Amino acid sequence: SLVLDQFGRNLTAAAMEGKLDPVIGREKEIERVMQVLSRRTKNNPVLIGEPGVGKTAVVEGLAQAIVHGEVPETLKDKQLYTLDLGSLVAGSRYRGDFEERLKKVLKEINTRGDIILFIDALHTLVGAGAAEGAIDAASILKPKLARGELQTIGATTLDEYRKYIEKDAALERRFQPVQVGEPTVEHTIEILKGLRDRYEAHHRVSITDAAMVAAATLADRYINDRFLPDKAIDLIDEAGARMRIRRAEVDDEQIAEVLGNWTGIPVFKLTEAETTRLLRMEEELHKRIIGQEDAVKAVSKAIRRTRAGLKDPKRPSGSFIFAGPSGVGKTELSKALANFLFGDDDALIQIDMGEFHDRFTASRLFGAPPGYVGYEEGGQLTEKVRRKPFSVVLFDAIEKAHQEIYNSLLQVLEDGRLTDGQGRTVDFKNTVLIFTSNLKPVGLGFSKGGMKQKVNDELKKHFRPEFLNRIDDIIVFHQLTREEIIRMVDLMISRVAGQLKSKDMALVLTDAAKALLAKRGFDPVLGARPLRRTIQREIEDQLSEKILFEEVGPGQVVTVDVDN
Amino acid sequence: FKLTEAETTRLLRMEEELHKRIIGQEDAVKAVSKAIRRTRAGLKDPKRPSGSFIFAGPSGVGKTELSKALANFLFGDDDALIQIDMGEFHDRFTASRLFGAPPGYVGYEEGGQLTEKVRRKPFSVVLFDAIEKAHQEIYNSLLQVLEDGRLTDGQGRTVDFKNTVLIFTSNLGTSDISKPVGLGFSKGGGENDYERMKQKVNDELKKHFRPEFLNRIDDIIVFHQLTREEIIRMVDLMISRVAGQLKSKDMALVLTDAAKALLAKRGFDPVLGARPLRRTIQREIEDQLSEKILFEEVGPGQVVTVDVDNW
Amino acid sequence: VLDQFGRNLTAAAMEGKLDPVIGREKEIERVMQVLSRRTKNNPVLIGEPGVGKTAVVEGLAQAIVHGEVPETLKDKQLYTLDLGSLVAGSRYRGDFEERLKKVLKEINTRGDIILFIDALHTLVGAGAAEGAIDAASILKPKLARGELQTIGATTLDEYRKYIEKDAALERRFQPVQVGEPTVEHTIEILKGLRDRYEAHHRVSITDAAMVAAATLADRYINDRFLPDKAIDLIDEAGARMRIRRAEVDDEQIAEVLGNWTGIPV
Amino acid sequence: MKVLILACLVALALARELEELNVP
Ligand SMILES: Nc1ncnc2c1ncn2[C@@H]1O[C@H](COP(=O)(O)OP(=O)(O)OP(=O)(O)O)[C@@H](O)[C@H]1O
Ligand SMILES: Nc1ncnc2c1ncn2[C@@H]1O[C@H](COP(=O)(O)OP(=O)(O)OP(=O)(O)O)[C@@H](O)[C@H]1O
Ligand SMILES: Nc1ncnc2c1ncn2[C@@H]1O[C@H](COP(=O)(O)OP(=O)(O)OP(=O)(O)O)[C@@H](O)[C@H]1O
Ligand SMILES: Nc1ncnc2c1ncn2[C@@H]1O[C@H](COP(=O)(O)OP(=O)(O)O)[C@@H](O)[C@H]1O
Ligand SMILES: [Mg+2]
Ligand SMILES: [Mg+2]
Repeated sequence: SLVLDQFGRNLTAAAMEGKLDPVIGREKEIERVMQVLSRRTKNNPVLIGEPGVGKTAVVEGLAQAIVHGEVPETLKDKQLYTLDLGSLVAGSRYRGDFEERLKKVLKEINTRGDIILFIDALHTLVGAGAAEGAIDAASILKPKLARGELQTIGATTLDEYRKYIEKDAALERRFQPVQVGEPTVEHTIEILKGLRDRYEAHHRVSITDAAMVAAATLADRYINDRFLPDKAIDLIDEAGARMRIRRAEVDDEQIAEVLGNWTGIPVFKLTEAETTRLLRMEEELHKRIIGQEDAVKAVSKAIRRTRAGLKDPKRPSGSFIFAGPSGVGKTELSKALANFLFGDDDALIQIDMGEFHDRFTASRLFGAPPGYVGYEEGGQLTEKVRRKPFSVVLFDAIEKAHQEIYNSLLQVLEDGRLTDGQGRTVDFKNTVLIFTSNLKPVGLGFSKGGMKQKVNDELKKHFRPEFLNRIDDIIVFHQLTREEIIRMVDLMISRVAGQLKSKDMALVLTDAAKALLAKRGFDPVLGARPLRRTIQREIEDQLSEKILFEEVGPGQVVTVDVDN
Repeated sequence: FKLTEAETTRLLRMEEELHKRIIGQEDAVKAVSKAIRRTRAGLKDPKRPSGSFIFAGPSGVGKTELSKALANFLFGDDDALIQIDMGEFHDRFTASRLFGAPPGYVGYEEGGQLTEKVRRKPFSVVLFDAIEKAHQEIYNSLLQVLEDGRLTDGQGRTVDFKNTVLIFTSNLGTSDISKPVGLGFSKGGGENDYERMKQKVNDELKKHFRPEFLNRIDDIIVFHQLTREEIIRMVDLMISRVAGQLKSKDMALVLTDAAKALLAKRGFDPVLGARPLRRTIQREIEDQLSEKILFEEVGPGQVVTVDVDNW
Repeated sequence: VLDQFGRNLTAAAMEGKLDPVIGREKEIERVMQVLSRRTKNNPVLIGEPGVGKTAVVEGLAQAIVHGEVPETLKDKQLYTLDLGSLVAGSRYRGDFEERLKKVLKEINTRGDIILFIDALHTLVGAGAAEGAIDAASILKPKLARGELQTIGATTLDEYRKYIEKDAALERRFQPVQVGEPTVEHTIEILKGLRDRYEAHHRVSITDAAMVAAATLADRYINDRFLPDKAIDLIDEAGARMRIRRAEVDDEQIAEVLGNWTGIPV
Repeated sequence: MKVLILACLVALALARELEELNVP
């Protein structure tokens, strides 16, 4: 064809073909491009915005506005060629080969006189054709962009404008920063209704009105590394690609099952099984947690809030201080919660707060700041939640942190986000934060009976009451009663049998033997670790002597009679 | 730009439209709306920022919410609120997150959390949450802002703050200001907790900060603990969280006057009133609906009412 | 090894262009003792800057010609090597590595080379980094098999900071501590060098000049070491005598010391 | 005593490969 067609595509001729997506909205942004393009000296609008806001789609909406006739008469019938700089450098082996193939482009624009060049990725203009010798494409274009011999719409991101164009301060002045902002959800549902015809044509499925409202709403709060126009388009496009692999309609709920399989955040209307399990959530968490009934039905109600669609979209899903005596199930409930929501307690994000003993290990929560080592790894808590935003985040022994480790979590527990050292606010909104604080016999002085208010007010003296107001529920745990230690014996014997006696050996305990373990393992002030030390002192060390001696060995059922 | 007459009546009713998100807090909303009215009228000093506020007082009574309410009035969202906090900046070298690394140290081309967001929109409400929980070297760097409205980055370039609304939310005023009664004998409320107590919040800022940081900050507003009259109006605002998009889909949550009264009675602290009301509506309303939506006693196509059948 | 990045110190010692080395005869034996090893034969000369570490090797390069070799150092040419000169001119990839693999190719083909590299603090990080290809990754396989004889020179701090902090570099260079010489040893250095300084400046340096240069340099100068701060005094005094023109004494080296240090008279 | 060392990592000074201009 011609020179311009070799290196770019005529985006107006492709708009006459209808191969461009229709652009709803953006009328302030397109009229701002055309009023920059109509200027005398610099008529070069760079379209800067976050990656995803549709700053390419503005010119895609401009190339339509030319060929629809919505364009002013000073930009009437002007062919808007995009420019692949990679097509210009390709095959430019020889010395003047890139410069001539760039000046042939520019001679063609001045010859025709109806060309609006569109250099997408304007940060790649500097260094285009850079080598050991020859002049890059930016320093070629510098006299033409300032004097007005060339109309060039730029479209770079905000990061790439700062990293590569603002570091070339002569090139920055020769463009006009047109702030292509991230559209609102009310603007995105007009994008999506305008794009409904292009996805009903491609996927051969009709996307309902509620699914456009859902995909723009659900993408705003459940995604924060991507921008509204695209990430809401990503939910309509992929749910349209659900239904074309099952062939009718793309439901409101068809969007939420795409988002739920993408972030990992369950946002869909519940399966009949999952509805019954979540009303069984107390009695399923009691399969591991013996006792601690108000501890379970405080942390089970937080998951019922998230799954009933009553999660506060600013606040995290749950924020708990599991205070109480050492060994009664603070960490075990955080593991029983993580097994309930995920299937294993290895999905529990456990930040062991005893490691943070001074003020400067807070750089492990959010990583190093710029200019320091460990900046590239960007945090050992923030990056655990960018991958899994639906997470139970355990802060084990938060009392043993410094007094301003947890002051770094004062925006985590109301605003629901923590700014990374690299500069990324990460959504702690879909997390369940748990702060297990650890709070011997009787206290000072005369008192009847013998407690929870001693634990509550010690949190007021240790923790800063900015941090306590952000906690949803402070749960002081119970002493494990003797009727709960008997049930705890059955749980810990169920550890050594079946998981550690897969030797064709079966472990059976008589009811007098479980009563003897409960009478030896029961001390109110510790709870369930003296029981666990009893079982490895009465049962499974005498049993390990019987396996090595092969008194009772592999292929034989062990019964445990009572010793005395 | 010269004011559209619709926008002028918004600035004249700026207090009343910030009181649609802030309940109570009379002189707090007022002294912030005065900073926007002296800016759009063209009466701003062109050597200082548009507003340099300290929101001192009890934690979570509207300090960060007025900063979000101000960002709603000026932009329509809280995503234009440049909330670079200060309670994660406890070390001196975390000031390189505000400014970026100097060139030749990693993260210098992308560095700057504060200054690169302010350079995009110089008219930006900048919130500094928990300003006292930063290292003292950040203040000496942020003293450059309050004198000139210009600030040198790590890269060695300037950035305009003469149009920002700087808000230095300080949680100072929680030692015995977080305690409702003070020390010793005195009369009832407003004589033991605002005429015994607001001097101590001003004293805790004069000792923690250098004076030239406070002299250039043009408003220091100790905030009010919320009265029971300022809680009954908040329950109407907190139900609107629940009865909105969380319950808008084919359900309608209306609460009786008996039910709004119990939340104001159970969610009242005489030091607080935003967060314990947020918790008691979460515990007594929002946990009860979460069980009833999943068990489908309250489903789509119903109007669930809440009352108190105990009195 | 080419004469581009260093020079042949044994060919210089055969022509007698190197400094006569009086003293350090015990240190040269310790270098020969490390160089006579089958593996790890790499003596690093640990000494303060300007204590005569090259003068150990200049005397060692003479001992190749004088025949004081252990018969495993016989007819071994000793090319000195500026490690930083291979670094200079490297902004693109494979600039340092090509010029380092060339000079190691010219050792396997020639077969009698003893490199003297100075600045072994430059060895760690001669390229981009340690995970990148540096000279502290190319030399190391041949420094453990004895197929490459490199004589080193650090300070003591450069040896602590760059070699003792480097795993697998302590074991490949064997420390030879070139000490700081005493005042009488320094005079005997100056007694051997005077046939060069009296023939270069065309002056006569008296015996009283050197007993003063070994005393006044320790007495007044503390930022720099003796077997250099004493050589310098009878060097510049011969140049000042050539400039003012002839006999150097403890009055001619006197005003040379007064030029630097803040002494009005 | 509790004076922290401030690692202060430099940006990577690294080599560059080359596109070359072809000649006869
Ligand atoms: N106003 C709009 N109307 C219709 N579609 C839009 C609009 N804005 C963006 N889009 C669509 O959103 C998607 C974003 O792609 P686009 O290239 O426009 O984004 P961008 O902001 O240029 O991102 P990047 O900087 O990563 O290239 C495309 O499918 C585009 O058509
Ligand atoms: N509620 C419980 N249900 C089941 N097992 C329990 C319970 N409490 C304690 N145990 C047993 O004892 C162990 C200690 O429980 P857990 O790890 O939760 O301690 P903790 O309460 O966090 O104590 P600490 O104060 O030392 O952190 C459990 O792993 C389990 O073996
Ligand atoms: N006018 C109001 N006064 C008080 N709390 C409010 C108001 N409007 C909303 N809230 C609720 O209070 C919560 C806390 O935000 P708020 O700005 O009140 O905190 P704060 O006063 O800054 O306290 P902190 O010292 O903990 O930062 C908000 O998330 C919101 O749910
Ligand atoms: N025996 C000797 N010991 C030390 N230096 C000597 C000796 N003989 C001569 N010199 C002088 O040593 C200098 C060579 O530099 P050198 O002292 O080896 O530096 P560095 O100790 O820093 O390696 C020259 O001035 C030379 O004349
Ligand atoms: Mg524990
Ligand atoms: Mg706040």
